[PDB]
Amino acid sequence: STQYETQGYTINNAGRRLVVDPITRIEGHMRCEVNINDQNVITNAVSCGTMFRGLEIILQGRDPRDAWAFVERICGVCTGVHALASVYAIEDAIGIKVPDNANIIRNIMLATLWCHDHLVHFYQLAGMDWIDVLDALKADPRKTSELAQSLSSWPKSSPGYFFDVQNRLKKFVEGGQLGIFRNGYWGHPQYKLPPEANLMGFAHYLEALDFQREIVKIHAVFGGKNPHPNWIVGGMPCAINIDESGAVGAVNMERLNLVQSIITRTADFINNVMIPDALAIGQFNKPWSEIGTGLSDKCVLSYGAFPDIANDFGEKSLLMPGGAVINGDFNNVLPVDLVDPQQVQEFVDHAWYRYPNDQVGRHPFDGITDPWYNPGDVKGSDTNIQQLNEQERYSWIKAPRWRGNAMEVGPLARTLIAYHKGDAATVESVDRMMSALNLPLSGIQSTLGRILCRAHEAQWAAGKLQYFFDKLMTNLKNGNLATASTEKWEPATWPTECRGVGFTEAPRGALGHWAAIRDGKIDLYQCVVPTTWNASPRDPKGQIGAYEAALMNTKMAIPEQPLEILRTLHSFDPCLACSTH
Amino acid sequence: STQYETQGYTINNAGRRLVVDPITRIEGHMRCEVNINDQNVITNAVSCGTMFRGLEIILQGRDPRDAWAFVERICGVCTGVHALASVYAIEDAIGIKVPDNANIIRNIMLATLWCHDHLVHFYQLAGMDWIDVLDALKADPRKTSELAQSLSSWPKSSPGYFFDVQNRLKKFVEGGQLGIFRNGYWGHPQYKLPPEANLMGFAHYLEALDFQREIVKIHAVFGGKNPHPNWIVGGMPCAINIDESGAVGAVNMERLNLVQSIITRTADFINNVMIPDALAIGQFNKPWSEIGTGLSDKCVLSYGAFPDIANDFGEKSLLMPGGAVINGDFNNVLPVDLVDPQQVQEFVDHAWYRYPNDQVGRHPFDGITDPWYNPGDVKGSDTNIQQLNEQERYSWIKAPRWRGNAMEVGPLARTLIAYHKGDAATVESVDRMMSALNLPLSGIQSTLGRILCRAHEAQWAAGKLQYFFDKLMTNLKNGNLATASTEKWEPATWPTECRGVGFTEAPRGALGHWAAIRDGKIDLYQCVVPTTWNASPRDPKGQIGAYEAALMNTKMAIPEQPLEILRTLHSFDPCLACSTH
Amino acid sequence: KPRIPVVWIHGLECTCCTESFIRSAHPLAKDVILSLISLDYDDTLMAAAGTQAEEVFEDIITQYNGKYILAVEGNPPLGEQGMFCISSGRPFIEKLKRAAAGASAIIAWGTCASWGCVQAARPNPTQATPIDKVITDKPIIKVPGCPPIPDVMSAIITYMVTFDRLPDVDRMGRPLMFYGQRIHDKCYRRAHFDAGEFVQSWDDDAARKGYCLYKMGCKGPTTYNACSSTRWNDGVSFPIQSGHGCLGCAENGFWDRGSFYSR
Amino acid sequence: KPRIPVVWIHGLECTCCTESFIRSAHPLAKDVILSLISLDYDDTLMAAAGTQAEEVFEDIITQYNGKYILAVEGNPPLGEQGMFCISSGRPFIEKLKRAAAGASAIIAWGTCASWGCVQAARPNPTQATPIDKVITDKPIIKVPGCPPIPDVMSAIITYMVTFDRLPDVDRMGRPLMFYGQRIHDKCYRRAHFDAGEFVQSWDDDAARKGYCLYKMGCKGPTTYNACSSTRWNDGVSFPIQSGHGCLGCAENGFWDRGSFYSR
Ligand code: SF4
Ligand code: SF4
Ligand code: FCO
Ligand code: FCO
Ligand code: SF3
Ligand code: SF3
Ligand code: F3S
Ligand code: F3S
Ligand SMILES: [Cl-]
Ligand SMILES: [Cl-]
Ligand SMILES: [Cl-]
Ligand SMILES: [Cl-]
Ligand SMILES: [Mg+2]
Ligand SMILES: [Mg+2]
Ligand code: NI
Ligand code: NI
Repeated sequence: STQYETQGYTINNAGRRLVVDPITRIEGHMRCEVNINDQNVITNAVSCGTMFRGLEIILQGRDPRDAWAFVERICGVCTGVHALASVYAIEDAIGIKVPDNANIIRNIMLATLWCHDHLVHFYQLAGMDWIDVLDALKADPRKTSELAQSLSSWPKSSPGYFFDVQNRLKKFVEGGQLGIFRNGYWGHPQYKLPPEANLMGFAHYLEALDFQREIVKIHAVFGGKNPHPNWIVGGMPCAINIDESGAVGAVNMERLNLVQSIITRTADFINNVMIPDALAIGQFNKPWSEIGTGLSDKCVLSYGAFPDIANDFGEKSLLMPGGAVINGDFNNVLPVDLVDPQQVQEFVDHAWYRYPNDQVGRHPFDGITDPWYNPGDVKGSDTNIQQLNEQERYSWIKAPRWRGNAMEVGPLARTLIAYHKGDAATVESVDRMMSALNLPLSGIQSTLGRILCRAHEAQWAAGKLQYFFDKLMTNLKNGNLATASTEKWEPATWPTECRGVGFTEAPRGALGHWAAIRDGKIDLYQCVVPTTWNASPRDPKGQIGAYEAALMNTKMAIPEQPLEILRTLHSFDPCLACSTH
Repeated sequence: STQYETQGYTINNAGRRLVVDPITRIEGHMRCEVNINDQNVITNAVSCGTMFRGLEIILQGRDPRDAWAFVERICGVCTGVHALASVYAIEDAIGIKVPDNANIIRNIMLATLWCHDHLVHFYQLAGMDWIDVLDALKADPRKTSELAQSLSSWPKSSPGYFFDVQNRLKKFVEGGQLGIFRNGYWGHPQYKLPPEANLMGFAHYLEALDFQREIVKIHAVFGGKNPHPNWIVGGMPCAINIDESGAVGAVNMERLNLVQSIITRTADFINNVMIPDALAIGQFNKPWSEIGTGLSDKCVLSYGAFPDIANDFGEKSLLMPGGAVINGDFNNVLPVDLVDPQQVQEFVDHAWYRYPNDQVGRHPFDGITDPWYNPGDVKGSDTNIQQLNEQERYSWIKAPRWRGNAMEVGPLARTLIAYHKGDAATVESVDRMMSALNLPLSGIQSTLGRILCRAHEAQWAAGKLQYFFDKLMTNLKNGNLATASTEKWEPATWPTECRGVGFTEAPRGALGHWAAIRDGKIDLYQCVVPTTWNASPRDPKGQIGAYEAALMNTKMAIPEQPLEILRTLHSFDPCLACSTH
Repeated sequence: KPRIPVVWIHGLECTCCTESFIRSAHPLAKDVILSLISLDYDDTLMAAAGTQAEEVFEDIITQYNGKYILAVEGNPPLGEQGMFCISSGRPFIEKLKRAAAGASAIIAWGTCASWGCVQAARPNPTQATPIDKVITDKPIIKVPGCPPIPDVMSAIITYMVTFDRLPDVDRMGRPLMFYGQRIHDKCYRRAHFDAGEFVQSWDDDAARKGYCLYKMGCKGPTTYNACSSTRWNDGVSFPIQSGHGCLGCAENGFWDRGSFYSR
Repeated sequence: KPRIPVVWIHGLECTCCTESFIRSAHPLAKDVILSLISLDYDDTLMAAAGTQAEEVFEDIITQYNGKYILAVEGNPPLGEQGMFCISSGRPFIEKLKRAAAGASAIIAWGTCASWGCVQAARPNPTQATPIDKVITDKPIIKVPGCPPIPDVMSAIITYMVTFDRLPDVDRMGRPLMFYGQRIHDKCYRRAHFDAGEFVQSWDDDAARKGYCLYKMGCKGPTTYNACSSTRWNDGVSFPIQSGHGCLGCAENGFWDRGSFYSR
């Protein structure tokens, strides 16, 4: 066993080892291992991505115009965000500027995804960590109605409704086929909601499962289908025609009307169902405002997103701010430059890849994806792992750092950056939220805070959807219809050799695609994805990533039941296919 | 001024004459006149259809196979019912038997219409006679929530919801743009709901206006579109393919799943919104159980509908019973025969039509539609009717009689026929419903009763939708897919001369189409439609029809404001385009 | 902020166009009425009847003279001095002309107001006449179809409100947006037409595979509308998709162009 | 009455097929889960993790041996001894084989499980391999697409439950009901194809009129799916309708048939 110090933590792998493999209620494949001391406190945490596909290798030799379609399939949960980063990167490389409406529509596509993804995460992925579903069977329907009505204007709150939901659950379980609820953690002492709040949350789980399907109708209008809508280098293929013959074959007034209808319903559901539920989880689980801080009080990172000035990726354009904080100095939001070789680097000394020198990091324009499955001296064998060896290579995830620092990304990171840059709406939202919970601002730097910020961001994105829609309609009223720039569509118009960066803020954090084009073909295509940051293995200095840090120092009530581990990991919304690509 | 006796009434045209033209919140064009005595009680009532189109004339010379499309456009409110009667009539004439699935789908089409039509009538047409919309602005949202939750399990009952609805109404009216609420009867002493009931009612008005659009998706799947779906002689055109290549081009499992989804939602809305609202209207307006009885305690008529054995229109097949009661003798429900020349006849002595002898009634196979606008002296001119002359011709509606008797048709008529034939489900429903209101059975024979019966019919039909859908799926499981019989599609297969009757129960009552075919073309096409019965003018004996009778003897609080007149007329659900065709 | 006044009148009609309008899925007809327009007169939906309804009519057309949209459903019959359609004891055509005089623009809903529809089919007993043959000094937008598609009706309203202009029209006054192309130009069964793959009798093997309905009388090749693209009832279906040929219901005189089942 | 047990496993995947399934409009995925099937194992949705998840897996496949449907999303990689996809510290393929052995039937959701999809595109770094090349002794129903249409996925399930039978399949194991015809055989832009009316560059006049996307690389002529008839997301759209040619995403090898923008 060994012990060392990093980032204020004592990493100690003595004592009992716990394994959670598979991690469920995430996208894709993850394994987590911890060590716990005699006090049932985690003293070591190990984050392992247990899948790899190799998109960066598959993209070599492809036409840059096709790249978006391939990389969109990195992930079907954050569907679309990789396409957006791709078209951005290729346009950056070639020197293509899209028409305003294309940019507005892309901003709509991204806001749509934020709303949808955040909603499903809250209910279907994280929700059951907080809501004791079987305890809902004990609630009183009238007290459930009274609770819901005290928290929200949302219409669906009758005692009869809550009774009907409760009876549906009762019937579901009556035949002993508990399905997704089988062998859960129900009754664990960390479940703190009263029965009525459990029934309210479970009713909302069901309402959200239904309602999420509607949100992505916006993607279907502009992008053809969801999951995995379509895009183009140069703008979007959804040509617009409002007032001319053949508008039936284009985005017309009836199609735009459908979009507006979905926006309003999306805002209403988020504001009157998701938001009050997030606050209620807060009210009943205040101790979790001091659990799972990890790196969120030390180092956080945002690239920024939603350029409002078409083709301007600067600070005056991005509606979702970018910046980096290190060393816990939130007074110093530092600018991020994705071309600077000293900023974003990835290490593989603790990952299943080959580098010429694994003791240094490589900027993505110098990235290498040469897979090498070498788990070394595990307990067990290379095809039957009982315990990973975290002193050597233990993941399919590369280790990104920013100027050598280990960073947290995602909704909490973004919230902190925007707050500390003085974004008025963010400051007001956070202050109001923490005031309602009677918690200090520091309470956001936590597992609970990650969930609160995610809900906040869904409301933020819903409002931005209306803003972008209105901007599109303003253009159309002015006769500005263009959706594509095609003067550099043909490969002969491109530079013989060029490179570009496409970046955005995906639901889970900072996303970047780095592309090099040579002789009409992709020469290099490297992705660094938000869960790559958060789920990162260690680096040559032994520095731990955001998941391992947030799990450090966590108390477990029952070692064999990983509820606390799941709560913290799920709070980051892990997307393992993203992380590994 | 004159007075005469008929059907227990004293028809007296002394006293003040009141005119209501136009009648609004109906389909099409109607004028009503009354005389009131010194006690403001109606002593004379005059029903006038103020439109004519002449479909019976237009149908001459058409191909029988095309007839359904023309006559469907008799009415876009009761859309489809005339198409059904048409295909029935042509099939009866030629001797065509349709496959079971065609019959089932037709029954689905009709049940869907019953559900849709009755819902929209309750809220959008009759509702504002009973709900004081402006008084809703005085309601307490929490008391509204309490009321709603006492009456129903329906989910949408939160105090915030009712406040949001109320606030929307407040903002709507604030600028003075009251739209459809302009110059209404609000504040009239016959408005008896408390403010909380008005706000609940208004909320449901809006919910129903939204939800009705979904019901007709069933018509879109089997019939292409609504309004005015498509049909064929020989069955339906919506070929079925569940498990073979090309099912994408037919009614397949996904299409049937859509239908099932709509059925469930339709039943839930009717059972948890419309039904409690109708009972609430009853609870707060019990004196209207003794107003507008008219002919409903004397003479009622149903042809029956919904043949459950394909191509069998007998008593053992029809799920909605047929029969006639006359002279108040509900112990002898009489059989109806639509071929018998002594049964259904139409008079025109008081209508704008020519017969060779206007003192005799013509069975529809002997029908004549020869328009003759001849109002006589109307205290104005032929182009300025100040007062109809009910001693002579005063309507575009013909006067149907059954064995010379003036009859009422529609939901109340049907309820009474089925009740007195001993239909178990009907007896149990009616007894329970009148028990819940603490009213005697006789209280159904009233303006209130018509509304209660209509709501209960919407519930009945939503139940039958599921039964019919299940019958269809049973055939598909057994490999029985047929939807059309084409043996006698070609005119060369038809009798040189034949005639037929198509009949059903439309939402408003008994419908018949009488067709005579000669040499491959329509020789005669005569329609007698439910509102033709109910809105009938007088006959050579001076007998009055259902509307005139129901208006007789009615107190008016404020002569200039015809709220009582509207209430009773709307309770019959007038469709004037139907009545005149 | 004041909403644009709309006066909706009804001549000889079946009310299919009002019924279509309320089917609108986006915007909901509820939201059109509460938020987009001021539907100030409409026989089918309004609280007031008789003299109260006359007062509303007279007040709106006077107060908002030159500033309201007139929607017309149905048509005026010229037979029997117009008394085949009577309103307030006088010919409907008088109310049409009074309402038209104060309108900024007219929407002719449906085949009835646009062309004549079923009552104008041979032998046209009432001399039913389309709006543009009576009103000759006002902008008339024809929105044909029996009835027109619900979301087309609401889209035209939203365009007029949002863009503060009338839709551009073809040479017949139909909005180019929804009437510029034929059913058959955007029909999903065109592949079958091109291949000579036709339904020949109802519920034949061809019908069960969704083959083209041309030999069953489909009039899509001569009919301009949006049914094959926008479709009906929130995109659920359209005539051809559910197995019946297009009747031609958006085209002038479609009832009298021969049997729906002939070429 | 008991609901049919379903075990849903995940190999190398992006989770697009699960996401599609939960979009189902009719039946809602909620109702599928609560009332039509018993979804007894599913990494994306289940409460249990780690050892508790393993216990579920083991208990269900044992107690319902021979009686559960196995749905597979994603595929097994043969490279690096299978450890490009690890579950419970062992190659995913071992879980696939264990689950397959007890299944009554297997549904290969998506192009991943059916054929390989994006990870099997050149040069296939992980040797990602479709289910039917590993499992050779069990019925496999291929439901391809990236992902398949939500309401196709749920219709297939409803078919199996309602009719108590597997769907009839073509020679590649795809359900005939939804994969019997090509995109281009039911495309609403076929009129334009037939007339030589093509988009030639993005957002040209042709594109603004909804002309055919063949010259922009549309692969609908060689792709079998239901997108041009059933459409996507409750009938709202499909790739072509929103102006992008079909990529061919339901067909084996579609990533390596050349640029999406070339013929
Ligand atoms: S079904 Fe009608 S519109 Fe469609 S391709 Fe055939 S003829 Fe043309
Ligand atoms: S868009 Fe594609 S599928 Fe449609 S007609 Fe053109 S080539 Fe065929
Ligand atoms: N959000 C998201 Fe997916 C991750 N991690 C991406 O990019
Ligand atoms: N219901 C209805 Fe219409 C009338 N009256 C018909 O038939
Ligand atoms: Fe649409 S009212 Fe109905 S008949 Fe043809 S449009 Fe007219
Ligand atoms: Fe659908 S998991 Fe997404 S990549 Fe193409 S199907 Fe696979
Ligand atoms: S009949 Fe009419 S509804 Fe459309 S498909 Fe043809 S124009
Ligand atoms: S890309 Fe795929 S989703 Fe359908 S239209 Fe083509 S098969
Ligand atoms: Cl009018
Ligand atoms: Cl016409
Ligand atoms: Cl799995
Ligand atoms: Cl493939
Ligand atoms: Mg990478
Ligand atoms: Mg008649
Ligand atoms: Ni992802
Ligand atoms: Ni009618």
